[PDB]
Amino acid sequence: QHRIRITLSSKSVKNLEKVCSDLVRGAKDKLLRVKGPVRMPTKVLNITTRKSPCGEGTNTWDRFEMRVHKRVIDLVSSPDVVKQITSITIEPGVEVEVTIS
Amino acid sequence: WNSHPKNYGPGSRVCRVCGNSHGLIRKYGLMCCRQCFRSNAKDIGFIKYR
Amino acid sequence: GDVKLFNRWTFEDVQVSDISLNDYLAVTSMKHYTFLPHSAGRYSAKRFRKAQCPIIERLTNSLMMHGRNNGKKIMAVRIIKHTMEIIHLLTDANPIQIIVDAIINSGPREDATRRQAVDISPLRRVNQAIYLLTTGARESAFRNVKTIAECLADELINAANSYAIKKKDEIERVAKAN
Amino acid sequence: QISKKKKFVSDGVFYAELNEMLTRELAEDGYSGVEVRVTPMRTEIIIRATRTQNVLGGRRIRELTSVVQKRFNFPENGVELYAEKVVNRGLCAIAQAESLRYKLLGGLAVRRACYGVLRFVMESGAKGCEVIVSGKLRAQRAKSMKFKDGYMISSGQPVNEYIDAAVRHVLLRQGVLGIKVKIMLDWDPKGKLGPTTPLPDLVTIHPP
Amino acid sequence: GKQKIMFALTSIKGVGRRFSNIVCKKADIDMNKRAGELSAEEMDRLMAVVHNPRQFKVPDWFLNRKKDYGRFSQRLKKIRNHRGLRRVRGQHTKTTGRRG
Amino acid sequence: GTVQCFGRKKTAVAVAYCKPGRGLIKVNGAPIELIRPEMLRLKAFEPILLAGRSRFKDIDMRIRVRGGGKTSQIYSIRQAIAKSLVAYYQKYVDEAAKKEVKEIFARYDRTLLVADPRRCEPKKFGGRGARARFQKSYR
Amino acid sequence: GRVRTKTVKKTSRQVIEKYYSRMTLDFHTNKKVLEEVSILQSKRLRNKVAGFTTHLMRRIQRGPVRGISLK
Amino acid sequence: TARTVKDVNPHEFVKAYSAHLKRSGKMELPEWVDIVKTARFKELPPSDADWYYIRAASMARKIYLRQGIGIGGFQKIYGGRQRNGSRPPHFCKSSGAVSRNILQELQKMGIIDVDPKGGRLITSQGRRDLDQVAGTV
Amino acid sequence: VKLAVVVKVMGRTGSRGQVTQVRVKFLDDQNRLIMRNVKGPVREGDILTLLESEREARRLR
Amino acid sequence: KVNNAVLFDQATYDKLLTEVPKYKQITPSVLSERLRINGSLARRAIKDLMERGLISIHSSQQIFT
RNA sequence: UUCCGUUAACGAACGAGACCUCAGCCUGCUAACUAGCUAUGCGGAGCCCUCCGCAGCUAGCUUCUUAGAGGGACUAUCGCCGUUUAGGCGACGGAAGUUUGAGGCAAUAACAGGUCUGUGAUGCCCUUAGAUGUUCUGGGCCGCACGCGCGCUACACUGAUGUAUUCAACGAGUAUAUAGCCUUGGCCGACAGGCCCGGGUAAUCUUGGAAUUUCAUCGUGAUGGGGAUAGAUCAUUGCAAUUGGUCUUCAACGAGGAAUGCCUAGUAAGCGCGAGUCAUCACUCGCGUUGACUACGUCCCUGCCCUUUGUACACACCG
Ligand SMILES: [K+]
Ligand SMILES: [K+]
Ligand SMILES: [K+]
Ligand SMILES: [K+]
Ligand SMILES: [K+]
Ligand SMILES: [K+]
Ligand SMILES: [K+]
Ligand SMILES: [Mg+2]
Ligand SMILES: [Mg+2]
Ligand SMILES: [Mg+2]
Ligand SMILES: [Mg+2]
Ligand SMILES: [Mg+2]
Ligand SMILES: [Mg+2]
Ligand SMILES: [Mg+2]
Ligand SMILES: [Mg+2]
Ligand SMILES: [Mg+2]
Ligand SMILES: [Mg+2]
Ligand SMILES: [Mg+2]
Ligand SMILES: [Mg+2]
Ligand SMILES: [Mg+2]
Ligand SMILES: [Mg+2]
Ligand SMILES: [Mg+2]
Ligand SMILES: [Zn+2]
Repeated sequence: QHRIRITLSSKSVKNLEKVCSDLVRGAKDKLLRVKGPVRMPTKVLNITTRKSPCGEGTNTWDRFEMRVHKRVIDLVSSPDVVKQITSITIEPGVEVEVTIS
Repeated sequence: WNSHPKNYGPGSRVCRVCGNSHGLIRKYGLMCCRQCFRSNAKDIGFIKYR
Repeated sequence: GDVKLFNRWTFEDVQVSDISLNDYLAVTSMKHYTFLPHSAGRYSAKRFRKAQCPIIERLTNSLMMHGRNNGKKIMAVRIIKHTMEIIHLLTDANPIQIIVDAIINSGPREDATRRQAVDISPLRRVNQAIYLLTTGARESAFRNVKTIAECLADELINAANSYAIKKKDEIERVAKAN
Repeated sequence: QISKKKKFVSDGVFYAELNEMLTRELAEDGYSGVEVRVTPMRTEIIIRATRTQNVLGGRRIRELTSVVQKRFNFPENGVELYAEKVVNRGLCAIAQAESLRYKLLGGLAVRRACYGVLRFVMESGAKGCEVIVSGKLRAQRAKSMKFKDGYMISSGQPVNEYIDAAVRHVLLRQGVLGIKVKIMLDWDPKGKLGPTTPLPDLVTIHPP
Repeated sequence: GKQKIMFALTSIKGVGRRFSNIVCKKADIDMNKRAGELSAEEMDRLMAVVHNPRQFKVPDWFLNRKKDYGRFSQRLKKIRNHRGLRRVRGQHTKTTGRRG
Repeated sequence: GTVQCFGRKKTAVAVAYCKPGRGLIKVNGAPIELIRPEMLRLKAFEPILLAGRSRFKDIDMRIRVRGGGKTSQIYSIRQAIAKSLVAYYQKYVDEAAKKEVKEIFARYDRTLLVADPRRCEPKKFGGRGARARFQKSYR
Repeated sequence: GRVRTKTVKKTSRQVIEKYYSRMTLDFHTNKKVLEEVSILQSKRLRNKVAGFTTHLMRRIQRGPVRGISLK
Repeated sequence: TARTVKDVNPHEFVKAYSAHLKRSGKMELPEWVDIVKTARFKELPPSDADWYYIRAASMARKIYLRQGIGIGGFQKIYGGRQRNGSRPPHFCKSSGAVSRNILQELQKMGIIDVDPKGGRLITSQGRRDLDQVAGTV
Repeated sequence: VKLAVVVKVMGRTGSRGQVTQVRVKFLDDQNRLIMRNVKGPVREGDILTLLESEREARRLR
Repeated sequence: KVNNAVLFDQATYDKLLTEVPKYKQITPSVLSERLRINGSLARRAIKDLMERGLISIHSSQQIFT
């Protein structure tokens, strides 16, 4: 009852993958159906900037590029058990959001 | 004192790190000049890939 | 056979009256003869690869000039179809035969470089012939009533008296004087 | 509410601001980075220092904890800030960077100061070290002078995790001297020393 | 003379492609014939259409000489205007202007 | 017999869904005979005009094409129909017929069974095109 | 080009020197043995080492070489 | 047994359906048929005197093919190349009031209707007419 | 007009390396071996036409 | 300057009729360049041909006989 | 300076390679209601069959898109060559036989190369109060008889113009104040522009995402190629005029001297899209589309590297 959606946002693939597997297996511990994990399309932030502080010299541009990875999990369960499952420890770089679904 | 409308333009935006009125990057609300932003790219999380 | 150019032209009639330019022209009616000269194949990879390419492909690819015409192979093959119909309907023969006759009569034999005169590669011979024909058609088509197909047809029959034959004449004259 | 992109940029620039603020206050103690985590209802921001007994002074740490709470409009009782001791002072690049800065500012000759720092980094157990000092030392003309030894890679992906580098601009009496310190870290599979992965050129063999 | 009326009246000043189109089709005149064929029984109609735009339901914005300094219809030097005296458009004339 | 075959060229994918019947051929819900431009139409009748309608006289074809350009989509369907007709016999009829049609298609053209991998490479900075650079004026 | 880095040459020589007993002629067997008898990070470096070892087994099956020793 | 909009090519379909609207004689015409240009980037207004009926047939086929498109969508699909002189060419839209007007007339013919999803949908009678006229090809 | 078959290629020669010097034999008389030069691309086993069959050449021109 | 005629007389009207069976090729461009007539009048003449049918059709060229 | 070997050297550090990112293949796995495929059921038209839309909290699946772990290629087999090494050429196969392509990082030694006008980086000299900062007002950098530099638009009929088919990726997009961003839809307005219904803090909404291609008027004419330049006019942005709509005006220009720059494959060339710039106004960074000619050789020129050699140079031949 009262399906719950959890969103996992990060920049590192390894941390997100390990915590997603951990959370899904923890949900499976309570014998709970889980639809997922759903690998949200990664979003890329691209920025280009000129290295030279003054425009002198041949124009060379560096291209910084950041990746944002996301996973989403839907659990058909009461929210309290979802909070119990996610109450366990976390690793750096991963943000957890919970919503009513 | 500051009677001219500074609601926009380079007279209202400065680099958050240094404070220049030129070279202001604004994409994703960085609000900094290119030199200061390139100095702290590793700090922000901006790392070269290709 | 079951393969015909635009389902209209039969390849099993055209031969080459020379034993030096056979393999460089894909006109044999056993393979290398296609439905139309438009194919997304790679032929610049290795040396002598374009010899396997059909002759009609070479002719239609050499027309995408000048810089306002490249990337428009569709117009190129449409124009080649129009000029092909013109040639066949006028001459009452296989247009492939006229194309082959024009190419085999529009290839220079000797040049002079370094100044000493010496021969020409057969692949370079057919390439130069095709380039000369396309440039002559372009010259006859610029600032004129004629469309592309008409001048292409006229230069093709006249080369089977023409721009390409006179260019070959002057090149061979320069060569044979040294 | 605030979109994910703007929030991520805000935390990135906020961490950079925190680093700049803390590195310009703990010059007497050797600020050596910060770790920030977001637990449910808590935002933990632990400062690192080579000398920790002086960071505590623990009232000053509580003032610096309120610093981020009230300057950045963070909620009360949701932000924590403590101090921590370096695992290895020598293996930390910035630690030896400001150590050399302090040594040259005190009155020691720069050459002797870099020899001391160079001995200390090998005391820690570095694979290799490099110290570059650029600027005017005694003469009007500026010069670049280097002391390097040990393994010193210079290119490729391994350069950004198998080395630790630090650069500083020490304001001397006659100008500004630029100092750079680079330390190579060995392969520690646990990861406490340096990287947790071996080098591409380093291959180990099990005897038959 | 030989050009189509679609663009035969382009030659006369004050009329271009647009007004030629607005006149050759508002008099119910044939369009796929040249001007040499056109005779007097339609020349009067053409001049009537051209000379009386507003009375012929010309859209009011179509007229070129609009609301003179005061009627919609089809000195700067003396008043000392920057437009009459002068490039008025305010152009970077550092490089251009090399015609004399 | 219902199979999925994807024909990819550049950035155009033609997904063909098979079903037994009377050999109806449709692209994007529109007949194969209405391929536009009609002059490149023979490019997409290559498998029908080479293998023959007797091969596909009892199973229909329905294809949906997405992405790429017009020529890329034409090549995508050109290879997708070929893949689907190999899958016609590979999974539902026999081995010898599928083998022989694959060999005949290969001997006609390699692209009919092999997807050409040429893709557009990224453009480099400091120049106009991907590989071309600006005009160098020394003085 | 296709010439081999001194690292892969050396490691191939050592693995043949100490593990000539079981290692066989096929490239895939060579790599599946390499992955557990030695720690190689790059998979394509491992593939290069396995192919090089196969080439030296081709060399040695006709006669001795100047590289390996023991027995 | 039946030829449907898919089975008959768009060019001959739109010309035949424009003729269908020509002899239908039910839908109205504006007072600005010749004068107004279908797009601002266009220089010469459509030289065809009956351009309006060809355009209306284009709408009649478009709403059959896809539904839910608003005035802005039709303004977009009828855009094209705008050459600004010595400046590089770019993209431009088409006229909006004329498209709004012709869509309103098509509602008055009952060929389409408004939707809760935004845009217009084809009504059963209009697509029935298109189906039988395709069958008459 | 003495058609000749390229028998061996002696490497690119000339100022720019544009000319390629080859050895040929006549199809009318196989046993006669001459040396000539050819522009463009030439591979072994090809058949080449000419005009004058009396001109000679040199090795590594 | 080629000053081709803008309106055709009965002269061209019947010469084209006489020569259209015997012309192995009839095209608007060749007709315009040979009979000293405008391309538009060549188009009109080819439509008169289609009316009489003494024999492709394309936006740029016309090939018939 | 990659290796094999030769060896008064042996053993080692950098650089290269190794490394990392992306693309290229997987009917294998992981699993998808913010993504899809198929069948069925219902409704739409000409039972079935062609056919469009809607559900089925599982009809089934992940072949199609997404993203992860993995695999795949290593030159192994074939022939020849080379020394019987290092390896090279041509073969089958394979998605790939160029380390597959493209990039990121990239050693020592220097330049009096650039930047004090990016920096609460800084030493010295100078202003430090009729201030060289500070706040506003206005102007100016936009000058033009003239020389040069990077690009945009053309010289047209392979085209302009007017109808009608229609196929992409990258990214970006709100403070809710009525509402600052992306804007859907309806209405009004020829167009430019305005009002209302609202959605999206985002794979949900924008996002349903051109050259080219049938058809015709031109007709070789500085002409409907071209639109420089002008006038009249409306409105948007901005506190304050930049741009954009309509018509009229219709300049040079008919492939360009000496010289000169880029490029070898989905590349050049052609066509657009996004972002940065931004109260308003597009060159640079990426994205995709159409898509070829030749070459696959060389040191002739312009250079770079190595060996031998000559030197009266060492600021090093601009000696
Ligand atoms: K700046
Ligand atoms: K001037
Ligand atoms: K349009
Ligand atoms: K049904
Ligand atoms: K500086
Ligand atoms: K200063
Ligand atoms: K003009
Ligand atoms: Mg290395
Ligand atoms: Mg490297
Ligand atoms: Mg006029
Ligand atoms: Mg799949
Ligand atoms: Mg692999
Ligand atoms: Mg200097
Ligand atoms: Mg300052
Ligand atoms: Mg000041
Ligand atoms: Mg100016
Ligand atoms: Mg530039
Ligand atoms: Mg057009
Ligand atoms: Mg598309
Ligand atoms: Mg013009
Ligand atoms: Mg003009
Ligand atoms: Mg600029
Ligand atoms: Zn700054």
